Amino acid sequence: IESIIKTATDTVKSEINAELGVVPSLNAVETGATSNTEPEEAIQTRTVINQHGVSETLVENFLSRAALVSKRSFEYKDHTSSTADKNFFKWTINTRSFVQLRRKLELFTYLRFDAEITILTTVAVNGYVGLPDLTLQAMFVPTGALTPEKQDSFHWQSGSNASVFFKISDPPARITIPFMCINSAYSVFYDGFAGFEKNGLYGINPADTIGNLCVRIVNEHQPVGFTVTVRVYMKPKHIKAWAPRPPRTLPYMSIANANYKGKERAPNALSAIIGNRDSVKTMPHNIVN
Amino acid sequence: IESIIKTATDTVKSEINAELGVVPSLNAVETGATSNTEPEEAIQTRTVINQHGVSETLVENFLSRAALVSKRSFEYKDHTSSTADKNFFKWTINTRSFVQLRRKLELFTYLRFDAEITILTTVAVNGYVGLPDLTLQAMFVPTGALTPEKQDSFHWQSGSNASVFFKISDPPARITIPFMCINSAYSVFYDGFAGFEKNGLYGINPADTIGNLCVRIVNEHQPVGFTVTVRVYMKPKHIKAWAPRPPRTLPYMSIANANYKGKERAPNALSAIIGNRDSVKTMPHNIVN
Amino acid sequence: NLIVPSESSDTCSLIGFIAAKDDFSLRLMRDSPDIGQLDHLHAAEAAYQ
Amino acid sequence: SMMEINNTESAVGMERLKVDISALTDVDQLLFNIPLDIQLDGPLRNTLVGNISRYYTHWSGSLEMTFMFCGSFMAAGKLILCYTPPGGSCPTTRETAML
Amino acid sequence: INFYKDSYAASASKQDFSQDPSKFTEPVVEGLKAGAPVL
Amino acid sequence: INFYKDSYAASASKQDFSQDPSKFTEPVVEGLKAGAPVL
Amino acid sequence: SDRVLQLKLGNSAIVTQEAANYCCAYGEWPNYLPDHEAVAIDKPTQPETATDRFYTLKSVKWETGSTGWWWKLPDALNNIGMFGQNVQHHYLYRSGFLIHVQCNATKFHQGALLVVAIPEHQRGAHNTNTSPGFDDIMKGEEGGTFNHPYVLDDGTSLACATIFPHQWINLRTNNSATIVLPWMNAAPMDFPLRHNQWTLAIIPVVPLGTRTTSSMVPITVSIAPMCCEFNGLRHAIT
Amino acid sequence: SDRVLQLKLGNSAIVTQEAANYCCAYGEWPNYLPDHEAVAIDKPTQPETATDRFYTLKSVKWETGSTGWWWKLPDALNNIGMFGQNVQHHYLYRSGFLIHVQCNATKFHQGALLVVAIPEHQRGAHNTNTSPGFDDIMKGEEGGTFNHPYVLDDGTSLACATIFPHQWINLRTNNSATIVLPWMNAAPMDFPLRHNQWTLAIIPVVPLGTRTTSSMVPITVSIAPMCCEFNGLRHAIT
Ligand SMILES: CC(C)Oc1ccc(CNc2cccc3c(-c4ccc(C#N)nc4)ccnc23)cc1
Ligand SMILES: CC(C)Oc1ccc(CNc2cccc3c(-c4ccc(C#N)nc4)ccnc23)cc1
Repeated sequence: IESIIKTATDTVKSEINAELGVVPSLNAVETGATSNTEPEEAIQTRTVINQHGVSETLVENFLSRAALVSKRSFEYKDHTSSTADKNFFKWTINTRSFVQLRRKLELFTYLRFDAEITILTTVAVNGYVGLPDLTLQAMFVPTGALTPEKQDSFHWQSGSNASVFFKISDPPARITIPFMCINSAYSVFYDGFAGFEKNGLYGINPADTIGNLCVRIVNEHQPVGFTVTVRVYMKPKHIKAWAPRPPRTLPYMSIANANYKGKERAPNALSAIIGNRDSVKTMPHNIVN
Repeated sequence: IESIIKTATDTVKSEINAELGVVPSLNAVETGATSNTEPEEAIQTRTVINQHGVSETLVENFLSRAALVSKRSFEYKDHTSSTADKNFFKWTINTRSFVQLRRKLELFTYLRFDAEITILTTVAVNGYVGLPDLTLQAMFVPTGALTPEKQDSFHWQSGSNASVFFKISDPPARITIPFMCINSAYSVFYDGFAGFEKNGLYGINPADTIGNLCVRIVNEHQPVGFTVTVRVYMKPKHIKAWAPRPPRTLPYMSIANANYKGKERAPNALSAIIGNRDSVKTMPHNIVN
Repeated sequence: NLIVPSESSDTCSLIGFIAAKDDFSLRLMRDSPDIGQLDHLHAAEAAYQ
Repeated sequence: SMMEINNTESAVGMERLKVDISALTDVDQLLFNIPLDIQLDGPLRNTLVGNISRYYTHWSGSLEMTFMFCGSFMAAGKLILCYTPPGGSCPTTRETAML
Repeated sequence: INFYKDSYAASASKQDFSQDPSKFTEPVVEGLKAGAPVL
Repeated sequence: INFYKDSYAASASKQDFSQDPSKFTEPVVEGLKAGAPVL
Repeated sequence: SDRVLQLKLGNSAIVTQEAANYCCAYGEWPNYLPDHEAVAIDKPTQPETATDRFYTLKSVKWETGSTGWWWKLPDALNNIGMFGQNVQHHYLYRSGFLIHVQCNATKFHQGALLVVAIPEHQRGAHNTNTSPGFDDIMKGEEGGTFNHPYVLDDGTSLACATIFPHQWINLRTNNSATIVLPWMNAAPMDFPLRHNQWTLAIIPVVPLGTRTTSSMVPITVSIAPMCCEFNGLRHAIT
Repeated sequence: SDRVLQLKLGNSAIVTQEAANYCCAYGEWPNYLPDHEAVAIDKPTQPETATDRFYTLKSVKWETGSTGWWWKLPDALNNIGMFGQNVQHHYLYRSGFLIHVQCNATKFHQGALLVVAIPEHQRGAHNTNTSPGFDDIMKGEEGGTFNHPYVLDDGTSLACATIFPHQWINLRTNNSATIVLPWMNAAPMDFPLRHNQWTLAIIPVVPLGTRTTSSMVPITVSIAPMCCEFNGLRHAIT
């Protein structure tokens, strides 16, 4: 039954049991149900009024904290002779690059949420003059819009694209992107192929495509070079989640897929996820006095 | 009929049709009316309760986002020997210079709105010393007012002109200009001549003249030179729009006119706006498996 | 078949039109790829002179 | 608004806005097709629905195509216009398209 | 939030959901019918 | 505090205390009993 | 009483005398798409008993070395009977499934099968950066075999797969498993040739053992689509 | 007003601007089989819009020497679309038909087609004692041509064929004919591969004539099954 649960369940006192035909510790795992054996059935209990709150395990609280999704460093310099991110970069938006957020999200099959984005920028002098207070432009370039080819291309005039202009001395730039799947939920996993032909990508729902984040320095280059690093954080909010999954055990290999190899030896080897003990009779950290 | 529309229309279920004298898929384009054939008339439909909102295609939302209208770079230096924008510039206000805003606005014949203006300033050291925190003055100089001739001319004392003084380390300077046409709407297109004689300009309604934006650095020059770039953004708000138009296909040539040449070859050549396919029987991206 | 008499033109034309119906909806505004510029336009520099 | 269905070389200017139909001596022949990809540069792109929709990334809802016959009063004929939901190739024979 | 004295200073008015597409789709003096042929 | 016009701009919704773990722990068509053996 | 079950759908019936209840995934039951959730506006075909019936796949042999088996839905059924003909002629499909898995042996045999329905079972490849190809994923009626059932071929784990809708076949206890699957997708309908909603997985966590004379011990899979809808009638892709 | 007609069935529509009313055979309309007339007790499949739609056959050329054409129902449709797949998978079938026959020419052309639906059109052979063979009768989508339309290939007469449900196409007057056929059988259902309920016949009683430049003048046949039911699901005969 669906019910409102704010605290852990109370324990009732229980007596001795000796009833024929009543056998609450016996179960049948083959049904696929979990054991319904209560502690009051397994042992004699006392009454316990339980006050422990359950708010910290809410899916909202579990997922709605800001995580790094993108980090890029580029040279802020005169690029006339470079081969390179020439005072700007383009990022194809994804959540698979940083394993801590990736593993948390992949505990679920379908997710619906809005994304709070924070952009943190940092600058160092290339191998000192002090640090300049640069202006940056982040521009969202949706599917089928033209991405900028140059720091000063006219794409940056941004007539209809969302842009945010922000300083390095400011607090980190912050915006919310709405839930923008063409379905009612994002497909965290996708057992399918993106195209009507056979050559399309496995494992990525086309319905979930966000677009590109294009970031430039707005200033003309200075006489000396700098490295600029941009960090993007995403925080899910107003979250719905469906069909929880076995967590990732093996190290990730790629952002394109669930391909797996494991560590050379346990823990998280393909052959052994838990580290070995000497025998099933060995207690590894046994208390001895 | 004028009505309040917030969501797309619902679909009703439809049955088989076989009525003499009733022929809803036939039409007459020569009246100038668009086809009134409904889907329930053309095929058997199911009932669909349609929830899709129409708010993002509101003319307010379509136009009311900030677009670059003016960008100017000048040298901040000792100009005693220069030929040049000598620590200040004057801009004759127009919307025709940046094609993304220009094309959006030109989807309409008449527009009435207020303009939110944002001024973003950036500085680089000329070919490093760090970047100075300069004070700038933007002064609106209406029609028939005197424009400044020098960085320190007395015109800048601004007894009755609107001026805004702003720092480079500040957030971008922001003001609203009211809707200020001497008519009830701006003329986005004007099939006329500005003067009572024949030599006046074609294509610009005199009623729409805004004036000049004059921008100086307020500081005395430093011992070293800098480049300052000023970017002006305009956001229409409180918008009314009348008589939508065929969009611009050919690349713009000039800010003075609608003159057209096209690209050398399709797309958007004068002779061919859509790129060619091999025949009217060729399906260019045909699915083959 | 297209069937015509001798004094009609032997070849005839269709014009095709398209529109959205009132169930049509659009989402997620972007810059249109139908327009661009490489240089400044003519007389744009002159607005500063 | 008019589709540029005849987006072929040697159609010049206004000629790209009309499709010419001739009498045939073989039954049930294909006359033309129309690609429906509004994002790519096809007959639908330079239309009112086309040019406005390309400021946006997502779309939903029905499209109407209307064809005006511009032969003489004495011209007669019957055509079949077919929409094929996606999944396979564009049909090349009437017995396939009429499904 | 608007503490300015001029009402043109305000934020944008995104609530005008009135449409009349028939002035562009059906400017015919005799309105079209569904149950009858146009001409 | 939310002065933005779109409701998706809001702060997070941490008040949804509804649970139904039985859809994951007991998706059996005949519900289990305490006082009777499972099979 | 919870050990005997009859499932009747269309012209097909299954009886079992040794069930262990049955699973309704997430407590759901299959339903047709309601009007407040519909997208496609053409009137759907609903073939009922022509599609909503048990199809029995080719049986597989449970051997001492068996790693387990999988079949993807709708792919495994896309070429079978009137269900296959409707998927071939229609762009869009929606249905549930009733899955019945069958494996009898003697009272001197032992062994346990995990029978689990996995939503969006996006496979990984082993020890490569290249994503699984089309022919690795799309197997049809034959289905595939597990490469590494211990990570479910996806770098996760078998031990936690009981979070998905499942039963067991424990040869001591029961000879069949039943799982009822609702429609499980983020969209209300899908193109059946390029996305699989469900993977059936059968994994021998305890191997088959006996000391009587060996016999072939097959595992048999019967799947009935439930509440089939199809939209976007055209020619057959086929 | 009786000259313009739109017929809409499923995803298909036909408009005509030059009809001559339309015929409802014997004043009937197609209906599904009621319970008080049913024989077969399995629940029927009723595919609706997947089957109940216009199928357009290959057009035939009207020439000065043409004797006329015929198509048998259900045979001409037994291999077309989801109608054909259901007849192939089911022992029993029932439906009506809506038949639309199309033939335009110029105002300088003349000619008249008798368009007639003949129930139980059991053919004769000419000048032999041997009965017509299977390949003489079963023609599929192509249909056949008349050997002797003056006796309707059955030793009766063309002059009296107006007792059957018919219209005319008189090129002076109209360019299309429409006939709605009920279920017309002594049994409530039939096996569609061995009995044809209806023969469509198109006979040029007045030959095509003009003195303008000649063009090919095709005749086109579109047939929509109406209220399709199928019983006795099994494998496809096909
Ligand atoms: C430049 C400014 C004005 O616009 C911007 C700024 C930044 C961004 C970057 N956003 C984003 C970065 C990374 C992920 C997302 C997602 C997302 C997350 C998880 C899942 C799952 N499972 N699916 C989708 C949704 C929306 N956004 C995202 C986009 C637009
Ligand atoms: C220095 C401060 C205090 O004052 C300032 C600051 C900046 C400005 C620059 N404004 C402006 C720049 C560009 C355009 C406009 C328009 C306008 C837009 C579109 C159409 C059309 N179709 N028609 C008129 C109206 C008012 N303004 C404008 C003017 C005065």
